[PDB]
Amino acid sequence: WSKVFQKVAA
Amino acid sequence: WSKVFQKVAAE
Amino acid sequence: QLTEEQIAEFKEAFSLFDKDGDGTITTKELGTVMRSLGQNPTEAELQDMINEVDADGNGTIDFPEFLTMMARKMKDTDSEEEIREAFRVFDKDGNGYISAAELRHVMTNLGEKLTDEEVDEMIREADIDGDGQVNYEEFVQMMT
Ligand SMILES: [Ca+2]
Ligand SMILES: [Ca+2]
Ligand SMILES: [Ca+2]
Ligand SMILES: [Ca+2]
Repeated sequence: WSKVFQKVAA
Repeated sequence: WSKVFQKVAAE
Repeated sequence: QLTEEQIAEFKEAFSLFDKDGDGTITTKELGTVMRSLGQNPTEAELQDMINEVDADGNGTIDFPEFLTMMARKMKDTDSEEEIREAFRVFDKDGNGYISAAELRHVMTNLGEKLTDEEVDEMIREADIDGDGQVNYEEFVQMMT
């Protein structure tokens, strides 16, 4: 999930 | 440290 | 506080999980996405990733639950960033440790005229590895 957030933040 | 905490919270 | 666009792109991401556009992510759709990426998680690992985010208890992730979790992660990222920026400012010479001299200059800038004895006492309270300086992990501990 934190993978998904860090993709969308970048 | 208190005041450092207060100050960083304030930003 | 997510902006409108932040929300808009979190909706885009969500859409890539919600294959059939019904507004929920089931365990099976999560696993379809992960197998896309060359992964192969078990059903129990899939169910746990759903349960991490399912505020309802109802078996699925709706867009509001997803966004809720992404906002928490945004707010956590943004806290750390502010703490890390604070540390860098305190660490005047940028060697990654706050000295007593550096702490005293900063404390005055918050309108606290401190002597060395008081400043050194701050060092002592913060110094978990005994090296006489505040490292980034010691600062973060004091700011929690
Ligand atoms: Ca769906
Ligand atoms: Ca749900
Ligand atoms: Ca320094
Ligand atoms: Ca130390």
